[PDB]
Amino acid sequence: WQQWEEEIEQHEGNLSLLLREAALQVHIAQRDAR
Amino acid sequence: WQQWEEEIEQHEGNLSLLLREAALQVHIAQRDAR
Amino acid sequence: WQQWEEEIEQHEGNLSLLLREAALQVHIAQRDAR
Amino acid sequence: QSLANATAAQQEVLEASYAMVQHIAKGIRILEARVARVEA
Amino acid sequence: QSLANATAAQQEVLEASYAMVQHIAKGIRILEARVARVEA
Amino acid sequence: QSLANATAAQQEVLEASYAMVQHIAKGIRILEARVARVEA
Repeated sequence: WQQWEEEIEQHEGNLSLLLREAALQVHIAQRDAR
Repeated sequence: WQQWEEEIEQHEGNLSLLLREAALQVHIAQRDAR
Repeated sequence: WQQWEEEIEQHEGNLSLLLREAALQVHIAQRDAR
Repeated sequence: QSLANATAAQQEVLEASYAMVQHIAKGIRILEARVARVEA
Repeated sequence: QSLANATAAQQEVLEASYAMVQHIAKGIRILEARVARVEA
Repeated sequence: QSLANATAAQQEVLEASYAMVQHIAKGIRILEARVARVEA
């Protein structure tokens, strides 16, 4: 279980980083289209 | 646990609403591109 | 539980197939935009 | 056209991911009921 | 414009799906603690 | 170009979300085996 916990924390950290980058890129595209 | 249940139901309701709106917007974009 | 397992395996198989098709389509769009 | 196609393909992934997440929630609920029985 | 709108709408789904998945992880953790108590 | 970039960025989120959901499923399965042992 400890390994499962460590791994879910890594997944969360990386997913949060990817979500933020996608949100930024989505904003840039929205601004370009406006 | 009851609180966890109430909260997962709220997440589901809101996610279903957002999925429907995204699907609609995707349809509009597909139609515009055609 | 066995039914739950069989069903999660079906969800995974279908989601993996849809992810691969989306990735392919994303590549095509990226190449067209370049 | 190709970007609209890619976006539609991603929409299918979003719909399927949601259905899988719902199934996962169902599994946790099935298991919690079993845990409550053992606690009893 | 309409494809950018659709992409933004999908972004809201991605943010909400992540928040729901996090909630699901929390549920598994709550339940694992209960299972550890019964094992004890 | 910028919308294709945003779509590709979302694709990375979709791939990572799927990998996390799979990990979550694995956790439920690990825990169900523990619950079956306590039931026994």
